[PDB]
Amino acid sequence: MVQSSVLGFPRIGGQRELKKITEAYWSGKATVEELLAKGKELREHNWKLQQKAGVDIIPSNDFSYYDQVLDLSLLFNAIPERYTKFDLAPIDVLFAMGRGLQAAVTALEMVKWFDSNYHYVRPTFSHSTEFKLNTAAGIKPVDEFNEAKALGVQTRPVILGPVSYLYLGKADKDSLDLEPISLLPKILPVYKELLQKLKEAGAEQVQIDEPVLVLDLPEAVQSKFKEAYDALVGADVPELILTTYFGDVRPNLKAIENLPVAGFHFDFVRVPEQLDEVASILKDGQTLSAGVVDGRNIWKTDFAKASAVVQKAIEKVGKDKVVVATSSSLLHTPVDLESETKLDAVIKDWFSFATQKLDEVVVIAKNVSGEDVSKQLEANAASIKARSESSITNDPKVQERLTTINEALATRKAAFPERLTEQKAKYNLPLFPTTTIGSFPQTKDIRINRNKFAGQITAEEYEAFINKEIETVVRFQEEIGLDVLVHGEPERNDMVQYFGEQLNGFAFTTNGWVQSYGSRYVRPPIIVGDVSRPKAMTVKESVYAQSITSKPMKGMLTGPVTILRWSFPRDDVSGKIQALQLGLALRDEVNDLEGAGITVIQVDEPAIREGLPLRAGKERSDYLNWAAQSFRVATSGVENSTQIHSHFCYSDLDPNHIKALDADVVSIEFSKKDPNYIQEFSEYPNHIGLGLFDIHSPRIPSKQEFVSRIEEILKVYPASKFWVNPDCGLKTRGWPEVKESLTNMVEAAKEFRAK
Ligand code: MET
Ligand SMILES: [Zn+2]
Repeated sequence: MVQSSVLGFPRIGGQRELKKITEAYWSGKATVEELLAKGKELREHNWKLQQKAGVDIIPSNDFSYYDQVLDLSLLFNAIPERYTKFDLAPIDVLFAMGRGLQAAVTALEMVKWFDSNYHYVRPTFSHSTEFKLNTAAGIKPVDEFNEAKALGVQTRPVILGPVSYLYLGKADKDSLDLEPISLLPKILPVYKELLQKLKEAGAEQVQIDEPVLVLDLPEAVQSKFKEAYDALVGADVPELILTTYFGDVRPNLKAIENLPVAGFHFDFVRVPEQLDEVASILKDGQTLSAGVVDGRNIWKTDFAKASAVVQKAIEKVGKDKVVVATSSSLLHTPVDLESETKLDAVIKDWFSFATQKLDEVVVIAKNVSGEDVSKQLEANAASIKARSESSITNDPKVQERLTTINEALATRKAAFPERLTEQKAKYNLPLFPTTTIGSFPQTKDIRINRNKFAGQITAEEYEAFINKEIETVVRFQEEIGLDVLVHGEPERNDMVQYFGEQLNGFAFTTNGWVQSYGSRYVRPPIIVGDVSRPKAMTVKESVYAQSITSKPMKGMLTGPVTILRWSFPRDDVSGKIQALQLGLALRDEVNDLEGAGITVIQVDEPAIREGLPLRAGKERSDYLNWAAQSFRVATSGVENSTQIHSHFCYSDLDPNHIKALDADVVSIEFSKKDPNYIQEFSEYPNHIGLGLFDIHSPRIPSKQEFVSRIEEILKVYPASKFWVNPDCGLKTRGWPEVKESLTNMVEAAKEFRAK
């Protein structure tokens, strides 16, 4: 009998109860006792759901009030001094590290979890760090194991392992020379103690996550697995199941071929082809947990194919040594498809969210065990086939159009220098031209009226209000003398869904929420089939903004890679194909914008780095090519005098890739730290605006501040190539904050314009 296994369950709650309670606590409306009661109710509900579905191996310690990695830092005392000097109880030290503490001290760094859409709080270490078990704070993994046990639910605790935990951390400000992994001998005793305590509580297995094995690791890091696991394994601890996800472990196979662990988990959804080689290092007795139900997307699993993978594993190691698992934690998928009331039922048939993936791992397990689940198999096969044959999935018009992609469709009519000559004649922009990135402070009035349009006012009262906001922002920008204006984006809720809703090939949920960080959740669009654009998406509001000013107005688009990476993608065609269809769809929008008089156009690609393949090699370089190419397919059709802008949230984004876009103008976050980067673009003729000030702050920089910053840039970068702008948009800043800061930026550029 083959077991089923789930690596973690999302904890936000089917109605977002976790968000409600944590925010009500942070605001001082709910007591800490209320908060902890609601956590217990969620964990119980989630454990019963998995038990009820028949899952054999059910996780604990996967729950968190903010972030699981941060919960480990509390547990092991990786807690910087600054957070400890306030009388704060453990849970509020937690929240302080997580989100900062204001009283009449900044949060720890937020980082993407691999190429997922989740962020974790970076483990931060100093020379002074003393690892030890922090027990007056309760021992969360023990407490939560014990809680499930009193429910009648035996669970498998999940903890991030010692190499991954250190390796993903970073040295604190006061210890810039410290190599986190050099702390391994100090943290291993604390892991051991924790594993002893879990065994004593009755845990017989622990899932110990070492996802850094899917990354490119130095040799001196790969050797630490033997060291760490030799020290942890023994008769006084539970059996350990070393768990990897999101990629390929084979280049690191030498590091784990001789570990004393009880078993391994691999992700055969992202990398099925690694099966033969990873199965070959299993020793006699070790188990193999085959990750075959996707923890990061929402498609109903193909039971035939998934069962074949499991069956290849069984054939290599034996049926008693194989487990059917989710590929990763279901943290990355929404809680429950049954909450969806709007979706067309034919589409819904193609989906499974977290709750449904529970039933899927059970059916697959039973199937390879030899139970008769014929009816589930046939129902599953019929769903798979309905999707594969649907007209939604396959649009011939879109397929034809893909056949037209080439270098020439992705190249501007003439090269930058000739384009510059025509753009200078057309706009006559001054030296140190000033502009912004797009969004302005979101007037409570407008966001009220948004909520009101959603019947209490009709479309035109909606138009008129959107339009007055635009006017306000435009007039504002004229007043302070900015050179290239924006419209403020008041009509836009979300930079991805705003486009997705206007594109063929997308579906949307009402409740398909996934945790992004702390209590902040996203509801991604779903790409269900071939993407195309039936009609103008942005033209109306850009035309209006350009009609009320003689300054040039930027149109504003979200790029193709970002739409792809912030949506749930199709799992039946590649990322590249999706991004190219989206590039072609945006190409039609660019055409319409340009035809209507909108001849300065910005494309925003904040998720470009997020999709970077986790290892170096062919896949990574292919990605960078197709990512730049889909941007070029969107933007390359325009006239030479049309000025194309590209905006990037990442600093220290790959200069080669920036160059590969051949945008007329590039804006980048740079208000943070090292000058060699600016030097990277000095022979590159196209223009660049190194973002001068942190948007995420609220503090007004002086004029002289702005000035000293340029002269650092100009000692590396030519003034003829240089734009002046903020780091990103100002959606989240305050109006008086914004008015003084922009006025200041402009007057600085004007003084440089004069001098
Ligand atoms: C996060 S990049 C998106 C930029 C967008 N145009 C803004 O200014 O809000
Ligand atoms: Zn940005």
